[PDB]
Amino acid sequence: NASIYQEFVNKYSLSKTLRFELIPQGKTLENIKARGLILDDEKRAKDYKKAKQIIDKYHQFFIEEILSSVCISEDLLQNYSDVYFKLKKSDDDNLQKDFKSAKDTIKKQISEYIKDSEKFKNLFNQNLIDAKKSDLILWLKQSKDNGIELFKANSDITDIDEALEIIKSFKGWTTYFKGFHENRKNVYSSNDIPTSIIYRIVDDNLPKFLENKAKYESLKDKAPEAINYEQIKKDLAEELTFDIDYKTSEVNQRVFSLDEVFEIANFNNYLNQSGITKFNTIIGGKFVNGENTKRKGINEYINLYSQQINDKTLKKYKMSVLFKQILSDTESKSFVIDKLEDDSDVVTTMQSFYEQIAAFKTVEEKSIKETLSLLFDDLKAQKLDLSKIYFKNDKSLTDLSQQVFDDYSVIGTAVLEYITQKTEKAKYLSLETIKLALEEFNKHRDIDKQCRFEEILANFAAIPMIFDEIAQNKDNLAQISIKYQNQGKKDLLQASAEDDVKAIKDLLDQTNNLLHKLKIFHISQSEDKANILDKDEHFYLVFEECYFELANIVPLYNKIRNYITQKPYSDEKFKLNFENSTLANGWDKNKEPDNTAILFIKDDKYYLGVMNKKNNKIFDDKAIKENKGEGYKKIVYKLLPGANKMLPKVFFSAKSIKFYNPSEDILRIRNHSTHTKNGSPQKGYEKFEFNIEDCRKFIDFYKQSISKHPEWKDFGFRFSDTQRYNSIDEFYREVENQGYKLTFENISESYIDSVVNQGKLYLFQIYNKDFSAYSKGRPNLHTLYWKALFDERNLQDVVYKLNGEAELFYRKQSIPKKITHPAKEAIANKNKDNPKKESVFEYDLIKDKRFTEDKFFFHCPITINFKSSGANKFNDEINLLLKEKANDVHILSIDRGERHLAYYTLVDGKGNIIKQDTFNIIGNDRMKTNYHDKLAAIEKDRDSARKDWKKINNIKEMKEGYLSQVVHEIAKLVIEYNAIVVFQDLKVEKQVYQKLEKMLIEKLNYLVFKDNEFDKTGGVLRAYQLTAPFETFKKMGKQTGIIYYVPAGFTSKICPVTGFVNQLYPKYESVSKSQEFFSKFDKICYNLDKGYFEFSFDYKNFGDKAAKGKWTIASFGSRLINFRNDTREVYPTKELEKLLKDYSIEYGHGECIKAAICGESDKKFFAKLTSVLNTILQMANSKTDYLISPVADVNGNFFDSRQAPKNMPQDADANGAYHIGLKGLMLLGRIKNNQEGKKLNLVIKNEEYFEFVQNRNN
DNA sequence: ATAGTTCATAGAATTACCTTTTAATCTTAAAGGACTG
DNA sequence: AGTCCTTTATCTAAAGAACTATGC
Ligand SMILES: [Mg+2]
Ligand SMILES: [Mg+2]
Ligand SMILES: [Mg+2]
Repeated sequence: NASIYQEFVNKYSLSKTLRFELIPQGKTLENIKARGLILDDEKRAKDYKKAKQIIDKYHQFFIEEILSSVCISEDLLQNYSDVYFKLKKSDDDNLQKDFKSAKDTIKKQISEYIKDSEKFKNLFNQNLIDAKKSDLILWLKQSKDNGIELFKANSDITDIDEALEIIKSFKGWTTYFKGFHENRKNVYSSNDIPTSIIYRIVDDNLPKFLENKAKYESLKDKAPEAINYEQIKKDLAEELTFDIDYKTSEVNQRVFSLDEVFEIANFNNYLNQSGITKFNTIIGGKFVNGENTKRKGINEYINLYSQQINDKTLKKYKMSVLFKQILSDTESKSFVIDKLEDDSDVVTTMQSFYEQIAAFKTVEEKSIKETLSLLFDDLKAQKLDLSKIYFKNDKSLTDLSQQVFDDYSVIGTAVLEYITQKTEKAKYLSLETIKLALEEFNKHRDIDKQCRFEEILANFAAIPMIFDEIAQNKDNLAQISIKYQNQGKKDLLQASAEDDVKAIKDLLDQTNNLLHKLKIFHISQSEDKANILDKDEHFYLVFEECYFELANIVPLYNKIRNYITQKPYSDEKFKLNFENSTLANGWDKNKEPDNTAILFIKDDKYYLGVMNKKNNKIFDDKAIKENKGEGYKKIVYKLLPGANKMLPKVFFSAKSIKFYNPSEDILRIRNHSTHTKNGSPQKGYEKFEFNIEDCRKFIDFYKQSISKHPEWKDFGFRFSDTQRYNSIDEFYREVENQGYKLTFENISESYIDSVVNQGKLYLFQIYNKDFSAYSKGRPNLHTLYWKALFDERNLQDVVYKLNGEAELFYRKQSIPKKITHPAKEAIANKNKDNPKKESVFEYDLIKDKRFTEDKFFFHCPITINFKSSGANKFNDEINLLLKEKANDVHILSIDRGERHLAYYTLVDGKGNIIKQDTFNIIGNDRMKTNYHDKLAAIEKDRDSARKDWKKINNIKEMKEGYLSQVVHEIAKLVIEYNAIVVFQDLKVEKQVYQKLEKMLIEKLNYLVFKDNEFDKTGGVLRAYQLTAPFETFKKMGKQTGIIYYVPAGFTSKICPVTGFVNQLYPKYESVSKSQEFFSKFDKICYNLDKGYFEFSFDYKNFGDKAAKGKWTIASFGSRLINFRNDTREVYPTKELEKLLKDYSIEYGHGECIKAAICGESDKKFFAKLTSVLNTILQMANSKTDYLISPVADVNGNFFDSRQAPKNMPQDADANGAYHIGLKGLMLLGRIKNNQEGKKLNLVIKNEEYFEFVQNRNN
């Protein structure tokens, strides 16, 4: 009963962070509030955000200027380009080395250029914000003297002066920014990483540019007239203006030709965000206020011309936009709507609009309602001149048809063949041509099904009622406006306002719809002075006045939509520093005065004390010595981190180098770094080849120095024989493994009490619900990990290790405290499976109680498997174990279907189903829960409410919850049955399946069973590790640890015993084709003994080349068919008896029917016979559900899911999972025969799958 | 009867709101820089 | 010497109802 995974324990390390609540103890909270630390930290969090925004501005300016200045050699770009296109069609090593060379040369030029700048030197050091005496202060000051306002765009920072005060507010807090500076270093890093502007230029934007150039030349080749050069030279002249032509070095500013912008040297104009925006606008165009139609870009011209000549080939030439430059926060060249700030904007602007509509009067001094009703009544009457009023020939006309005639092309076809009874598309079509066209249309076609002009006119005559429909909603809207007219509330986007919001939208929607109905008449002012059409001038006068008034909808609709759908602003939590910028940076004893955070253990409870900055020596040696007592157990923490950095730093430092006294030999080894393979040499020195003797000499010097070190001796290092080391990193591993020690000092309760009472110490209990006195149940895994940190059994040989850089947070009360359930009153139980109908409690229950009050929080990082390195070649070790233990492994295959979120079959090595069940139901013996219904309801809620401007909440969390249950079920199955897990290779449902794969991988990184013993496999100290860390969905491939991924092909409709799958798919087309189809069968004969017909064939002989194999299918069994009279039960053998008797084909003696079948010439015969064959071939029969097989097995048995053995699929879903598991079986066999040193092949092909699945029982 | 299609479909842009995955840095004690005593 | 605040050291690795069509 021992798991085959028993040895897969303590395999590799990983980092985790545990989260707890901090409960202030004693007079701590009152002292905190007495010094105002919390509010100060809120202020500091906002000020910190602002400071990062200012520094970010400085970064942006620097990037812009330095990239403007950069000029890449045209020869470099040309070289890169030639190698880059040669790489297409050829993988030569010479080509990849040359490409690496060119790319790296360009990268080096840029990198060196920005590194040499004056402003880069001071970018990440303290001189930026707190000059010892700042470049930031200087730049801000110049920007003020130059009268240029940087912070105009954002609300939080008013002006430059405020930025000065904010920067100076961090006078002594530069270290507080170190992490941030790291992030900013990633912006300029010369390493190969996506966060670098060098990477963004060379890896991202250069290939995209060269691709756009290729597509452009090719576009001029295939479609020269596709793009209108004069037009883009006019519209985009602004974005086509460049200072320098890098091809000619000419420095004069002018608009460039598209030929010039795609000059390779002119790529030097697209480096920074300004050039990127220009280029991307040349591609995408822009909107301009005061222009009716948008200014077209290249891609628009390509699309339009491709649709003009009806050639989708041009699609391949659509150009890609350049990615943004990093950090750049820049304005768009296209028009940007203004924003409504709060609810008062919404209600007041809406009211203003609808009242402006109500009060407006035309030239004729009639209301818009009366005016439109008059115009459309006169139009219904035929009083107006139909030749002088026109519909826009665009989509609006189509929508008119579909609105009245239910078919969109009716009008367009009608005029189209009206002309027939080289015609280019007109912009407008007069109502005359319409009327005549659809009249002739009704004359040329069946009368009863026809479409009349009076229906159009009746639609336009019915339009005016929409105003009446709008009035009532307008007044109740007035009520809502009374509700929301408050100036700064901004709570209209709270979910609680849903109803209201919907109402608002409804109103707008109505009006919006109205506008579009009238849009068909409106004549946009797009300027073409060629032809002005003669029109009824009065009709269009009053109309265009009304429509111009109603067109104010679209800005209003956009502004309201953009405000309402915003994500609500919730304060969330902020970092508590307790006046210390290095608060939780490290737990080491020697760093206590600096980091001021200390851990205690009292009784079975844990505590975090934070020393007040003023008195940080509260716990120094003297104080622990004279306060030694039985109150609290203080943790003393010793760590030697980054040995590869720490040892040279300490031993070769200017301070102590004389003390450690390294020989000139060791100095040499260090200078040329001969002790390392790829280590960094000392600056100014040349890296020299690795020498094992130098390595071991350096290791000996390290041992001597450690034993000479005043402090580090205390670690009690036990080092391997230095001759055993083949590389310095094995020594460093032993150093870091043993350089971590946790011991405790006992401190009197009276001293702790006095030092908290004095406000010198801030004491918190580290708490989660498992530390309550009432908690009798299994604790959270994170509670077990936390406790394991300080456990003796862990301290003797450390697996759980405490990390520095913890953080503390404060979360304000988010929700008003509401007592949902008063005490002593019975509460209805939600689970219908619950034996207990209701429950009563002695105490109150408050919904979301934790959010009803302010709270303190502790995020503590830890390292698991501290003494193991990271995962390396994990799949190979898994596969070794599985090959060794192949006899015992089960296959747990998981499929997804319409009926189940996840369905699984457990199978053995022989193909027998041990277990088959659904993951829909999760529960104990007492209760159970079905998540399928709940998930369905979620998916409905999304799509429905999405059109209500209603907030969707926590659907992904609701899915991941369920999944978090099923990963536990799977883990249990896997350990219990020595199983590997097999998934199908891989819209929303699919995403749930993928999320299950990812969360299962992560679960199996570190697998602890709560009931297992602390020191035994599966327990806290010995956790199964059955997968490596998740990387990315693409990188899952075919195997992640004990999880494998197989193609899903042909797992649905296939016989479990014979592996038969229907590839015939016969359809009736003609008598000739039917005779040809039935002639190709080998033998169609009747079995007297068995009592059914038999069709024997070879898939080779039929149309599709892919199919193969000999088969004999039988008419045996029942079948189910659905039809519009419900479903009925058909017996194809009897049906065939009827058909053959009707045509006097004699099957009674068991003769062969093929020739007879092919001899008939009647359509009904072959139609019905092909139908019978089709129903026979139908394995999946669903009542309006079971699986059946037309192929007999060795025993002459036909598989029937309705009555089937335990080890066979009992339904179709289980059949799909079962075949997933059969592909898993193939994988197991390959794993079993895999040889050492040879790569394992996990790709399954349909041929291999069909051969295996057909021959396993045959 | 009955036997099949549609409730319009789709492309190229721009703006806005919302959402997601993915990829980087760190999860440190102690030397150094200044200054004070 | 004592302190506070900042900078430093640098390995390993590889659907369902309605409409359309007569094919029943
Ligand atoms: Mg430049
Ligand atoms: Mg529990
Ligand atoms: Mg809940």
